[PDB]
Amino acid sequence: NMEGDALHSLRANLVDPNNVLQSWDPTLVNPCTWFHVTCNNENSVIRVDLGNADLSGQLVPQLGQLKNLQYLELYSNNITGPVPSDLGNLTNLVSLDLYLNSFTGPIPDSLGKLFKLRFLRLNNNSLTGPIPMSLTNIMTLQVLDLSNNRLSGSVPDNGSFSLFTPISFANNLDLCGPVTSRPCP
Amino acid sequence: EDDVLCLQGLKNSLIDPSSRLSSWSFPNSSASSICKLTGVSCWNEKENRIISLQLQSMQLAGEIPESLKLCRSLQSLDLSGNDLSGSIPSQICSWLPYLVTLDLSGNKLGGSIPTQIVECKFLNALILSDNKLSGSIPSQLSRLDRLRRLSLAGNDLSGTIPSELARFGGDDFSGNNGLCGKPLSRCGA
Ligand SMILES: *[C@@H]1O[C@H](CO)[C@@H](O[C@@H]2O[C@H](CO)[C@@H](O[C@@H]3O[C@H](CO)[C@@H](O)[C@H](O)[C@@H]3O)[C@H](O)[C@H]2NC(C)=O)[C@H](O)[C@H]1NC(C)=O
Ligand SMILES: *[C@@H]1O[C@H](CO)[C@@H](O[C@@H]2O[C@H](CO)[C@@H](O[C@@H]3O[C@H](CO)[C@@H](O)[C@H](O)[C@@H]3O)[C@H](O)[C@H]2NC(C)=O)[C@H](O)[C@H]1NC(C)=O
Ligand SMILES: *[C@@H]1O[C@H](CO)[C@@H](O)[C@H](O)[C@H]1NC(C)=O
Ligand SMILES: *[C@@H]1O[C@H](CO)[C@@H](O)[C@H](O)[C@H]1NC(C)=O
Repeated sequence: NMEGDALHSLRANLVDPNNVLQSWDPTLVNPCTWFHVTCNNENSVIRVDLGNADLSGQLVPQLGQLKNLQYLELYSNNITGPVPSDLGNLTNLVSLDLYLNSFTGPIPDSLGKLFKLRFLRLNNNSLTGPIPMSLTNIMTLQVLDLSNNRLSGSVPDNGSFSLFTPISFANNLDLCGPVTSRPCP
Repeated sequence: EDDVLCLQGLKNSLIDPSSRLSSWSFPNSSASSICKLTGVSCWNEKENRIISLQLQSMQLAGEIPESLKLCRSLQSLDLSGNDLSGSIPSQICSWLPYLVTLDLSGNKLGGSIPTQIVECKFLNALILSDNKLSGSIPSQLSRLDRLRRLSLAGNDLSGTIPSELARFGGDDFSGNNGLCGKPLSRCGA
């Protein structure tokens, strides 16, 4: 089972002091009986709920194979490494919650393909580079928080970004724009 | 945390004859988790920072309280369909500068729409219909960069609609006290 393999790969790359992934047994037919994983009626993964789990380590690109994933909750851990680009394949995702971690590297432009996304909270990490403009195309976006990162450059105010205020962008490296204090060169 | 004291003060200052805020308790004082209280949505599941208050149709009365300044991360305020009175506080945008949606419709708010509403720079929606608001519509409303929705119908507003607000339809200004100008009928004709 491809979804089970992807989650076993993730387990292999996570460091799990409290053994919250103990039930993640790769030999099973699917991951639907595993704690912190929810499957729908057709035995496909719709949630991964791993907040406050004392996890460290890094994510893996195989997460992008969870094609019916609706909720990815990995908030309040100590996960390092980049946000994989392959997360932009998760087109049924409504909540992407990676906040309160140590993610570094850029926000991938591929997150602009998540057209059903309502919650994007990547705040409290060390993400760098520009806010991808493709995020303004996500018209379902209700809550955006990119605060407490090391982002820089221009902050959009068009598309879905009309709903967002300096609260979403505060305490970054060098953001500029009308929504921020400083205007851009 | 400031957000817990915001809700404590809001409950203490409003009049609540049907006990609709009875379920709001604060067992750990200022450190109580308030994100599951009715009417409350939080930014995230790790802090008490409130993004929106939806207290619509709760039979609440009294004046809009100063305690809201302690909910400083708030972007959506819906107090519609209650029995609130007094005026729209002129401090409201200094209390809540990050407001995107302000819905105070279906209350009994009097006085005029304060000119300090312009200080809510990020306002997309200003919904004030079915109150007892009087005087002129301040032309400061044209300077709200993001204003996509404006609902001022069923008030006691008078004078000429500012020409900049004519992008909004007639339904937005109807049922007022001899209010005139586009999109409504021409003044005196
Ligand atoms: C996300 O990151 C930000 C930035 O570090 C965190 O904000 C900071 O939170 C700490 C609390 O651990 C603040 O210290 C406290 O300040 C308040 C005054 O606001 C004071 O009453 C307390 O006694 C304490 O000194 C800190 O000032 C604040 N801001 C900064 C720029 O450091 C935020 O809390 C993080 N989110 C989470 C959920 O941890
Ligand atoms: C919000 O505003 C921004 C900037 O005004 C818009 O981003 C821009 O979107 C256009 C398409 O509408 C992009 O242009 C296209 O570029 C591709 C690749 O070079 C080309 O194949 C197309 O023919 C077209 O020229 C442009 O790159 C992009 N600007 C960026 C990324 O900085 C955005 O679309 C607006 N969003 C909404 C929802 O209004
Ligand atoms: C995600 O989709 C892209 C094509 O857009 C593909 O290159 C990539 O292999 C996919 N990733 C995964 C993990 O399936
Ligand atoms: C109050 O504190 C206790 C003990 O830490 C906690 O279990 C409980 O959930 C808290 N309740 C609220 C409403 O904050």
